[PDB]
Amino acid sequence: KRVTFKDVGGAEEAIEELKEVVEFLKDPSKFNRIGARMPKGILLVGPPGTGATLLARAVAGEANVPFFHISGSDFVELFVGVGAARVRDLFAQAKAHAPCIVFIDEIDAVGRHDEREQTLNQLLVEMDGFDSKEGIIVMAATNRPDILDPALLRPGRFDKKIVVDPPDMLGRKKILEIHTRNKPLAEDVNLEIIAKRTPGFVGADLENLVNEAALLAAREGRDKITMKDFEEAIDRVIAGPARKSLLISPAEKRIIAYHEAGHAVVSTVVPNGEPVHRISIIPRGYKALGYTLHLPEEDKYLVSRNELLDKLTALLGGRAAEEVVFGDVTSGAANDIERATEIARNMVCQLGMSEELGPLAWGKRLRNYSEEVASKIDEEVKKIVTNCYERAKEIIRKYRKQLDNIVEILLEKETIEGDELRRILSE
Amino acid sequence: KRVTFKDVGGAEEAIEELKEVVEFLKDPSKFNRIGARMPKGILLVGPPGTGATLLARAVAGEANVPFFHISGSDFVELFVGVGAARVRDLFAQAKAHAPCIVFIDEIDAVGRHDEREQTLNQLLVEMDGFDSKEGIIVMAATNRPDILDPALLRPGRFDKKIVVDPPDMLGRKKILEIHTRNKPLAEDVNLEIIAKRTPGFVGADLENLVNEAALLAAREGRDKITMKDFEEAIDRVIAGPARKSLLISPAEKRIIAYHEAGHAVVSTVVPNGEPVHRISIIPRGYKALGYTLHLPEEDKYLVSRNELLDKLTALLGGRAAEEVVFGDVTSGAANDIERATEIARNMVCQLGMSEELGPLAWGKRLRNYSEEVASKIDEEVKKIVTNCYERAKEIIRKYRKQLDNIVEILLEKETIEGDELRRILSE
Ligand SMILES: CC(C)C[C@H](CC(=O)NO)C(=O)N[C@@H](Cc1ccc2ccccc2c1)C(=O)N[C@@H](C)C(N)=O
Ligand SMILES: CC(C)C[C@H](CC(=O)NO)C(=O)N[C@@H](Cc1ccc2ccccc2c1)C(=O)N[C@@H](C)C(N)=O
Ligand SMILES: [Zn+2]
Ligand SMILES: [Zn+2]
Repeated sequence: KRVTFKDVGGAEEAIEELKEVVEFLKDPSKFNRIGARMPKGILLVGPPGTGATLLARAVAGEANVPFFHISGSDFVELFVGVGAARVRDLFAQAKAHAPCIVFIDEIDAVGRHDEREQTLNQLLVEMDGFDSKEGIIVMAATNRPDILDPALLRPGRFDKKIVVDPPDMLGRKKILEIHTRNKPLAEDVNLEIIAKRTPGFVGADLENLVNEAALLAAREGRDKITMKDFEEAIDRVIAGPARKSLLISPAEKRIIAYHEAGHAVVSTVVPNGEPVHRISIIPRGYKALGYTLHLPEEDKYLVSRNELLDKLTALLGGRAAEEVVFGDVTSGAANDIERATEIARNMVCQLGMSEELGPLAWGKRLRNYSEEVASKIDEEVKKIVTNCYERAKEIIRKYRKQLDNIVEILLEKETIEGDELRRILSE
Repeated sequence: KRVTFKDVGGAEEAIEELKEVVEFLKDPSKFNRIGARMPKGILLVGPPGTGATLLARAVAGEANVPFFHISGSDFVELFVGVGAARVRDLFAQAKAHAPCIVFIDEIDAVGRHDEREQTLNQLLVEMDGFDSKEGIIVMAATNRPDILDPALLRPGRFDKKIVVDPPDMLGRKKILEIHTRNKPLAEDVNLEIIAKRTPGFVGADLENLVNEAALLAAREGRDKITMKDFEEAIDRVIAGPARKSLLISPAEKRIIAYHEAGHAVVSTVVPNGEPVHRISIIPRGYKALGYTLHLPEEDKYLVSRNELLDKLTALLGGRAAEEVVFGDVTSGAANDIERATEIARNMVCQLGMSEELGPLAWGKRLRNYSEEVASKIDEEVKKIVTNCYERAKEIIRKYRKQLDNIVEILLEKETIEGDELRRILSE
């Protein structure tokens, strides 16, 4: 089926770069005429499923030009001479159908110590063989850009790369819409929230998510995939399934509840938190007794000192709540404490966010500073973490009653949504 | 013989995940119809004997569907071409009997540099060969998940893993019951206590335990396996046989007695101990002159500061008793002291359990803190260990008489049960 850029999501940078290619394909003369020479080989780099093959097709379809799809894993295991013969044929079929695009999927499988030499070299000859002015352009995709023989990277061949960057929230939204074209979605499904909740997800991750939501609905023999299926599909993909197996005693469930309710309260009360999306007391995957999902609302590229101080306080909210409520803190907060200490070090040692130490990068060449500076760093780190801690305990003391309500609900229902949470904290 | 999930123990998480598979097998259409695609290859990961083959069979038997058991060690040593031919045959027999399950035991023996290439690749073709909608699903087991060729792990093949986690106490209980189906057990046999006493044990460990108890009863030509056989089988499996060979002088036997009675008293007296199950003065395995078994009663996932302080005191009980009773401490407590120092460091450096040092993770990047902080850590570590020590010596001084009774009994009988121990400490 024909494909254009409207069928690829979240790769705007790469598509803009590829827009010139489309033009060169559409009308080679416009370049040839003034000596603007095109690359003979373009290499798209990124993890599998980022649509690096879809993009190729999208570039041909966007200039209404032939597209010859080939795989670099097909040439592995071929008979002596067969691997080289296939390549010679492909390009012969390209020159005739030119202008066109010649794609080579999983190229790092061929461009990598025997017959693989003949096929690779044969490629190197075909590259050196065709005329770029003919409007012919070879592409290739590879999440394995280092395994490639440096010969293919030499001027005249694959001497250009177009970077295929991971999608932002809006790019993830479009990728979901696309993977959702032929799926029965319930009306309660909000792809914007699912996109918000999958930062770091690429196209192939997003496609798997959609499948996981379908496996979830199919499991219950249902005909529409629902917001529940998506939200649960995200949680499973990230933090594994839901270990409703293990037996947690009532006392430990209280501590877990308080701990989690602690994060959520402090996170909400504090000025710069990302809003809480959900609190769960349900164990998930490899040792994760509870957690608090946030729902971002941004796409921010800078972070401020106050925002990190607020995030630090929230990270200490769990333990603060334990201390204040039970007196006897548990090992549960170890990861919180390590995450918090790590932020403070970074503020003090890289971001120039302590007044004592100044706008200096201490560290990096590894530790390269005196013992006197080392103790000032620790002192500053301790003092930041400690203040955010007291500040968390004060939020706990002040919202004790609503904190109590929140763990009471959580112990009964195991989950509470952020709206309900904001509602309980507003008197 | 037919098998279901009722015949596999302690793998509830994995079985819940596998419940979808069962359904997909039962009625493929329910998925196919809305595009919920299944994995073609599922990989179960875990140590040998965790019933990863039993589970496969359990998934087929739970959907009343054919099961083709194959071994990956059978294809090693095969003639040129034979290894690939076997694979082609297996799947041919699967498509016809579909829906079904195709299992491949010890897959890491084939999916790992000659004929093993043909057989492996032939597998990679058969995978890419069958239709998932047909209701066909390939599984495989491997405690060696890293030795596997990354090709098998690529989407379209073994691109899913279901984690087979080690059983809790209740899971161990069921595994024992199952391995105890066809064994003559005395009435005095309590599988719950044996399950409690084998934390960390997996299915194959539990099966060996049961055998070891049988070897113990057979040795005395008896017809019923007794609680004695089980308890002794545990002690042998963990700490080796009982070295009733070596000759320990009366004076050293006293110190050993006091030392052990020390642990047990302090452990019992202190609020958070796990209850003592048994004290033995009988040497066992590689340099272990005495020891105190505890019988847990929980399945706890959090540990508190007070619980670690109590455990620390108990760990110092042995040496406390030596100091108080003899004046001249021995090298015996070296491992106790190292274990205790290790807990204190961890409380102070990871768990945020000292007030001076705050809820900071010091360490981890290795030591990355000033000399000033290093001395505060040591000072806090020393002060924790020292207080738990004085506290242990005070428990020794206060229960001196019952401590005396306990070593007197121990020197005569060499073993005392926890009930008797609790009885002697209650006036
Ligand atoms: C309320 C808390 C438990 C919630 C906490 C996560 C949290 O901050 N949510 O807000 C959590 O789930 N921790 C886990 C995992 C873990 C990882 C490393 C550790 C290192 C040292 C000590 C304990 C550690 C525990 C745990 O404790 N897991 C238990 C099962 C364990 N590992 O035994
Ligand atoms: C009453 C105690 C003896 C009981 C103690 C265990 C205990 O805490 N039970 O509560 C014990 O059995 N220790 C063993 C093994 C060991 C291991 C490492 C050592 C390092 C330094 C010094 C002595 C070490 C001894 C021993 O001492 N074994 C003797 C045979 C040895 N190794 O010569
Ligand atoms: Zn936490
Ligand atoms: Zn000891």
